[PDB]
Amino acid sequence: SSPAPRYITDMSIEEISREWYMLMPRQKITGGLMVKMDQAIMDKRITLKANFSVLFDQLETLVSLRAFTDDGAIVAEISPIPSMPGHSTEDVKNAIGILIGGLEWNDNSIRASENIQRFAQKRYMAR
Amino acid sequence: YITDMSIEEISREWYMLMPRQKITGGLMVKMDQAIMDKRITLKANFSVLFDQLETLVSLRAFTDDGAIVAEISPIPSMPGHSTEDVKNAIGILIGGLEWNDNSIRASENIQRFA
Amino acid sequence: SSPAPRYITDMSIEEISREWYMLMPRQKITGGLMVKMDQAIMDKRITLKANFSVLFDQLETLVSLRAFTDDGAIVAEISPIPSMPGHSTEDVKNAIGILIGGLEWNDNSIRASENIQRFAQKRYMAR
Amino acid sequence: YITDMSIEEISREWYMLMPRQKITGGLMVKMDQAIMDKRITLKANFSVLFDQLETLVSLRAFTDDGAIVAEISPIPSMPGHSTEDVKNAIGILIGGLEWNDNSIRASENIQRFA
Repeated sequence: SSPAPRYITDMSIEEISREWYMLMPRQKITGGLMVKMDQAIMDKRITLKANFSVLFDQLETLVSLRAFTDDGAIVAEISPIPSMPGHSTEDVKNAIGILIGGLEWNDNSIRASENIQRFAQKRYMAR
Repeated sequence: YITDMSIEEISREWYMLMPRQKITGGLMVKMDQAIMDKRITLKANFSVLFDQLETLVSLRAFTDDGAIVAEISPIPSMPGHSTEDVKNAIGILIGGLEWNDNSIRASENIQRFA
Repeated sequence: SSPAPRYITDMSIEEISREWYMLMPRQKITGGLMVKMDQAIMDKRITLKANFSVLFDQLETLVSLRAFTDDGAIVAEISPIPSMPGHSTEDVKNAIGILIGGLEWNDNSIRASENIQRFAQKRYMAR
Repeated sequence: YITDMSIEEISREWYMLMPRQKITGGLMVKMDQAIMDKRITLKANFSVLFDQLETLVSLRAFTDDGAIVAEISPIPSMPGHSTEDVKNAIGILIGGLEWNDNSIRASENIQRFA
């Protein structure tokens, strides 16, 4: 196999480029990565999808991991902080851990894409 | 009759994480106390008698991405209300929302008729 | 009567000087006045007390108005913003209005001292 | 046996405006999701077996003014737990609280034995 960076995608160029929004914006920095999530989302199934480069079967550089509800809306993202030095593997694992932990606080159920697996009361209806 | 909102928008079910309500005259004001630091846009559907809001059917408060975070509407089983109730309810909602550092803008129709 | 400033008090020097705290801090500025309140307080009776100067039966300058729960804890305050020009009567009336409105959002019941009258689900028990 | 908390502190009833819970092993983690931007101090009462936390009775999270905003404690009807459950519950609580921009400090006893 080649030891050089190879680009892996879960997301199309629309999905990774999409402007998305948080009803209740929260964020956490870990190393060179920024984690953002919408604290309003609850009781949903959430799918993690990522675009990233690998070296030999292992994620090296994350471009973006985004969290999707079944309707295809984006509710969270892990992305590099531009002013920081490139992130470590520890940063990625930590970032995914806190994203999952954050989302499960609200009884969301998380699943990760195959690429990720391989290479890396609460509300009241008005009336 | 003025319609800032589509049928889908006024009919949409919506939820509050921290539900709070105030009643004024025949109007109920519901707002999600959990919402903070958002630009909020007020849109309303209501009748106009000559040149002033007469009967309010619904005023809903929207984030830039279209999430509903509050509503003023008649109490279903006791809907009778006045233009005064409406003015009061709006002041109440705007004050509630601004306490959580949200910024409010009203539709052109609301500014004009209310 | 004298037309010159006269000092009226609802609060002792301990009460007006007390450092106090907000579990959920909120604030609103109106003119030359700052209004702070603890958004966590609910379903309580709240008493407004103020120290201020009057000219002839009318409040002129507010030093501090503080909101007290029956146990004597402070849960809100209206006070002058030091960097601003002295506030107007309109500011005081507006500040009291938003304090009361803010507190009643949480089903608190407000009463005001005699001096003020004269001169001026929601939570779940763990388990 | 270590006691960061007094009898009053551990026995105090407390409430959440936005209640959230996670269970890990025999431990329940409850936290008020509405609390933000606070310095939070963790205090715990627990047994020590030689030189490590053995059994957790209660860990509670306090604001500077002594308000309780979260708790780790055994599920009353199924309290059996391990030192591992405790380490997990603490990571969970700290993460939950930090998501809302709270800053965490742990008692000297917690740092030492946990």
